[PDB]
Amino acid sequence: EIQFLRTDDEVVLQCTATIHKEQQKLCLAAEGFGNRLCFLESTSNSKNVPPDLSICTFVLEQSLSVRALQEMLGGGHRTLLYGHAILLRHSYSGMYLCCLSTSRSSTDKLAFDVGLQEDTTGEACWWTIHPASKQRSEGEKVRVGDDLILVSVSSERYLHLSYGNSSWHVDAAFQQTLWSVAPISSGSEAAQGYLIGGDVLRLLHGHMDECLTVPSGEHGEEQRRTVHYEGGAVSVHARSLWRLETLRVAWSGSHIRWGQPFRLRHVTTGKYLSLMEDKNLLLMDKEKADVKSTAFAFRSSKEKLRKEVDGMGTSEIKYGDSICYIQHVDTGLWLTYQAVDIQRKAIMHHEGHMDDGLNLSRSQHEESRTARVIRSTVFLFNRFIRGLD
Amino acid sequence: ANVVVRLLIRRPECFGPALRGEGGNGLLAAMEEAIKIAEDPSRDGPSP
Amino acid sequence: TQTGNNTTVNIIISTVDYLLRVQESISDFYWYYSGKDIIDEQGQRNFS
Amino acid sequence: KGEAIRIRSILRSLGDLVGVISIAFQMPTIAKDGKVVEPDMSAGF
Amino acid sequence: MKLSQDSSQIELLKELMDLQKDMVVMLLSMLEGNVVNGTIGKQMVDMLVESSNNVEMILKFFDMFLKLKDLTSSDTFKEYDPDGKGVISKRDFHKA
Repeated sequence: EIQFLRTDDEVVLQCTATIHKEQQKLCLAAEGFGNRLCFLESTSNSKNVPPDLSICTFVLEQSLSVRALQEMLGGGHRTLLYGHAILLRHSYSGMYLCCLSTSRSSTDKLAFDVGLQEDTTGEACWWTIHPASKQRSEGEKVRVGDDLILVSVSSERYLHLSYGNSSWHVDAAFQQTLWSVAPISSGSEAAQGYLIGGDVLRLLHGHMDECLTVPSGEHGEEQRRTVHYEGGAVSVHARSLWRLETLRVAWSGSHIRWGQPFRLRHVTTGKYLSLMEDKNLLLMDKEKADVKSTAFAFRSSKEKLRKEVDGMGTSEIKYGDSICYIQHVDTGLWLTYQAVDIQRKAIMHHEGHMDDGLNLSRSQHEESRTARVIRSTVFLFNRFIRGLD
Repeated sequence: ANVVVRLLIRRPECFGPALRGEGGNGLLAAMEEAIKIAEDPSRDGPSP
Repeated sequence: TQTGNNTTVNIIISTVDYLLRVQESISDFYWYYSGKDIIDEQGQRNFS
Repeated sequence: KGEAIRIRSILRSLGDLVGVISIAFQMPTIAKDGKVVEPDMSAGF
Repeated sequence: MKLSQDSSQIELLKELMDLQKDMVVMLLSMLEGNVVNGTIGKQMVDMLVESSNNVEMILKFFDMFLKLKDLTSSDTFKEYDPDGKGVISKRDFHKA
């Protein structure tokens, strides 16, 4: 019943460290657009601030042996083995996570930083996994939930969580650091038009081709969080697309069950969907998000009528063909619209309109890669111009 | 040489009496400290 | 099993572990020698 | 072409190690001596 | 693959094939009275599909009628022979 890591699997690295007599668990969030460096995401707290899984996801490429060095002188779904040279790639971008001749960081006079690049050239383009304690040897298959130690093939340095300015940083050094993995998603199963958690998708209507539309920044001074409705060119473009994040870290990129509580985040402005006490949405910011405020569930039917998931074989929900209704997990209110005398205000009614069905539209692979590209580009652009202004 | 340097570099053992943080081995300060504490005074700090 | 004995030792698992060790050693020797072309006499004796 | 590049880079990374020419330049001996004998040294570089 | 190209090393090849025969005998001895829906057979077939490439490499090179293949080299070698002592050249062997 045990599971073994294979090639082309989506994994995430967690580290545990001691500070102020309490236990902080962090994930390795790598950004490769505004900067080439890497930082740590504070995923230790989850009932206060939800972490982001868009940048901490990592997908394997191949499992090479240390003695299998071609130096320019894959059968398929290969298993992972201890003491093997593993390629660490990035999920949303083509950045290949490996060490280089970087010496920009001199906080400890001995530790280096690891960068991101597209070219898989030179010798420093692989990592080797090693067992933590003396219970696993080299040669056996790596199970799920065990501890792995990562060391570069050129610097011979481990991922050390050194303190530079009483903050969190990632440094390549010699201090042993415990690292773990989590099976976010598998490679054996594909999308094939079925719902996959963590993706980016749109919410359309039945026949009127109508969807949510956050306005532009013409009134962002005070009423930025206000939302409205628009149809036509917005539906065919990427304005009504959101990325859903599961609360749990393990198996986040799996099938989403009915009634699963999660939150919706805007991929253009960068805000979380939430409901306030005055029957108004007002969205939610990253620094002041709340689990109770940001909690949404997918209801199979309008009428009210096992928790851990490890096998994705249900596929009960389908893109487009399946019709689902959005409902809160605590208040139980339903999304409703009022035909005012084509912008409409979102008001959470109690009974809910019967003719208010929601259709799930997913950006296909022809445009979804483009979709992650544009959302990353606009995020970096707006953040950098705000920082400059 | 390979195994000797790997073992020596695997753990930091050279204490640094003038640097900060992990590692040490700062010649630019330790050599000056040695030549200012050994030339005029004796092997001890307080010495005629 | 060693039913009559108070402490049980599995010879089978030890033999399997030794087989795994010698298989790994032979595979590592092959991976080292994959770059060469001619067989040395010492290589012949070790292989035998 | 003999894998020594990695170990050479590692040794170079241990810059303070690059800037040891100034360390080699100094001459902290002071021969002292002079006219009235003054033999033997005990704390000479 | 490596020992087949070489010609001056025969004892090493003999020892390798002896080890191969012992290994396959040992594998065969595992299945003696297994049930039809037995776990031993399932584990064996899971092992076999893991090393699919190696088994493809060894099995599909067993049918060359010579050079560690099925003993059937005399299909056309005996058809063309001046005396039958097997002292023929290599060009007729290549065209055979």
